[PDB]
Amino acid sequence: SHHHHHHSSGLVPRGSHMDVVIASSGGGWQEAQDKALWAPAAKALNITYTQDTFQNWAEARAQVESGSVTWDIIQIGIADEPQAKAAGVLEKLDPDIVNKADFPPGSVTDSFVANSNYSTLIAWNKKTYGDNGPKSMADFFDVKKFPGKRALWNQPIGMIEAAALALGTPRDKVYEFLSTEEGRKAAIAKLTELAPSVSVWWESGAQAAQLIKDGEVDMIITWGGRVQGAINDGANFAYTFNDAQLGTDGYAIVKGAPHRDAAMRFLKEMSKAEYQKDLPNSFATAPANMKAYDLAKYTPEKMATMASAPENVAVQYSVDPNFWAKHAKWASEAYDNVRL
Repeated sequence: SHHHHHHSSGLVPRGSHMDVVIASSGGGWQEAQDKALWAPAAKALNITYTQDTFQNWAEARAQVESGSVTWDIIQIGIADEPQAKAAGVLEKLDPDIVNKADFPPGSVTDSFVANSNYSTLIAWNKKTYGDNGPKSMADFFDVKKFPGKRALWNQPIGMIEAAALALGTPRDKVYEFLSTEEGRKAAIAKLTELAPSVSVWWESGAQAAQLIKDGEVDMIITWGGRVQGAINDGANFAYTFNDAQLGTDGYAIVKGAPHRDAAMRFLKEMSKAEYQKDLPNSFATAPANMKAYDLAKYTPEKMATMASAPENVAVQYSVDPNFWAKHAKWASEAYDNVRL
């Protein structure tokens, strides 16, 4: 070349050239994955690993584009999977890595294995409705049957789909309905028709949870763990997984990973039921491997709270990250107009 590829850090590298590099968001989530999945799976395989942190998948794209791939396994969201797969950032995983049958629909791809699941669900104020709150997207969108203050996300994901389900669309045909210009317009028109009754467009889960606590909303579509966290904090709220959107977090191996073969062994191992079952012990999440439930032995009351539980998976629809990859531009500006 015509420039330095490396610079003299008078430091002796701490790890080994056999250490698989695994990265996530840092903090408690990374400590939780490490204690539950990474450290036990590594001890089992008799391999070694090092931890790194990152805030966006685009950082891995930069490594691939530059030819400086230092990470092996990256912890991303299913939302980022179509974009990263199309950009040549992710390595295609081995066929037998996992059995899709052990995981909810759309949570496993040729370049992505899920580690956890969450839900965007309907919650309501018991002070307003008691036990008789909205128990579907149709009920949530009915200002005649259920009058009151609605709170929606300021982002369109899960919201346009809620409008489509409200229009009578079956859970399994949500993205078939939204595949046409006619269906997309109908869904936005439904949001507009409800817009006057929407008192708040919440920005973050921390804000959403504080609103549930303070009794400022009559009903809301937010993340389950925020609603459940606030019921535990003392909020007089109730909720349902009926018509909720099942979301996914997981792992991918970076294209040109220095320890590609070892990272593959490590990913196959940490996805096992025996490691997955310990993930909710330290963090408010649901394991993606449902075989983990044979191992957890939770109470019926505990089970009803889990996003990935068979009883709750059956009443949900999985997010289509490919739909959102294709229509993210239209959706944003169409939804922005509804809020304003």
